[PDB]
Amino acid sequence: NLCPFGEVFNATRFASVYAWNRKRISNCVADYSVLYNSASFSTFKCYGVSPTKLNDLCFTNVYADSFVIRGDEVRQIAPGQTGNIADYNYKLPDDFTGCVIAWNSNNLDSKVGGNYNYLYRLFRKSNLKPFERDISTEIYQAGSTPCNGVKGFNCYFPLQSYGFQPTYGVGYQPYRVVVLSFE
Amino acid sequence: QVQLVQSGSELKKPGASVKVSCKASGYTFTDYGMNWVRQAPGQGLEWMGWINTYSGEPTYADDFRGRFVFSLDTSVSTAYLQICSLKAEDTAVYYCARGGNWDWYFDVWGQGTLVTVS
Amino acid sequence: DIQMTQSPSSLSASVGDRVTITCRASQSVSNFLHWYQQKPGKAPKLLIYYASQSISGVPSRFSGSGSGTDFTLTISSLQPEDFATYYCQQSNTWPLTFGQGTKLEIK
Ligand SMILES: *[C@@H]1O[C@H](CO)[C@@H](O[C@@H]2O[C@H](CO)[C@@H](O[C@@H]3O[C@H](CO)[C@@H](O)[C@H](O)[C@@H]3O)[C@H](O)[C@H]2NC(C)=O)[C@H](O)[C@H]1NC(C)=O
Repeated sequence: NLCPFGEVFNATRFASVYAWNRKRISNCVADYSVLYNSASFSTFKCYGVSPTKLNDLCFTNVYADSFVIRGDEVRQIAPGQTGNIADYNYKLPDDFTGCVIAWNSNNLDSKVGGNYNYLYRLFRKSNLKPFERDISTEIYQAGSTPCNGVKGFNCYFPLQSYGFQPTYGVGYQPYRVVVLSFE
Repeated sequence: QVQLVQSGSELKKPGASVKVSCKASGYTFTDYGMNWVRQAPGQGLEWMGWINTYSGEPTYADDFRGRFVFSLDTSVSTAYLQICSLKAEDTAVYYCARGGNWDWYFDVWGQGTLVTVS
Repeated sequence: DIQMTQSPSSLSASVGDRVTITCRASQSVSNFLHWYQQKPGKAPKLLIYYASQSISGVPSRFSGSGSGTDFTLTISSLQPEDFATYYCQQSNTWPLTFGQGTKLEIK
């Protein structure tokens, strides 16, 4: 009789951007009061609906996607903005109806040396369309002669590691985005 | 050896402020966190919140929000805890437990500070 | 807040047998459920972590299995000197929550 905003906000392992974990929250009382009224976040930016008046609208299907991106790529998670995270990772559709909640978390996700587990796709031969998780790791060929199976000259493995340190600037730190797409 | 010595069997009046020690050695102290669990005699372990061993931020568990604080004096390989304003319902052991940032499974090793109170 | 109930409370066993102790999480802990043991007057010890994989350096008489909200480790060869207050743990949602414990006893 209350929607799971505990299984998706207070969690231990926010996924990596390439495999953004999406949960279907449905048939329950959602209280978007706790979320907006918490100052832990740092980019509530709600495109479509209005952050303030949000507890009343009966959203038909709430799909909380959740990932970890660079500390400066919070922009690429905004309807329209395009680049590495948008085109070759997670794309917020041109007409996104919902909010892009996000904390720049260092303590939890940054290791002195590098938590190399939060990953990100770079070289990708397909700008991902709205809400797509290209979990594949195909050795990307770019120059000419197909490598196929081997990494080397003019052949780069896509999924590159972020590697986050507790020293890195507030734009290179790990950022945990939880875009709350509504109907 | 990778073992976490702990402070001796404490005992204090209901209202003192005391500080158990978890001095580490053997691993890179910075690498993992420093969870702190407690266990009342007739009950079970309860996590109480860690401290990022490069900053010292005490992100306590949602229950032990108040009088407990974790004081990290790094470069000495120490991760002290400091219960404050002790009550008569805290007559429990308080363990150290190296549980990292990416793992969060403890290997709960703390010899156990027998914090009796009366 | 994850209400982790492990059952049965106190289940006796006899030497050399095979005993199963189960653990049920109120919400989903999907595959983060570690397993500890604690002989009295001791700091517990990890036994199974992520509910399937085994810790290196454990006497591998027991290993665990499960997923979702149903988890267990079954002692494939018990020996008397255990009587260990076994503990669940999850690692999915803060706060990490343990289980009260399935104390073992010989007849
Ligand atoms: C995730 O956990 C958060 C963070 O703890 C929960 O939000 C609320 O957080 C505050 C502390 O940050 C806690 O409030 C408590 O309220 C009770 C009742 O007034 C009070 O006795 C305590 O001293 C404390 O102030 C509490 O952990 C929690 N609120 C609750 C449940 O009472 C949040 O519920 C969780 N999920 C979300 C939406 O992120």
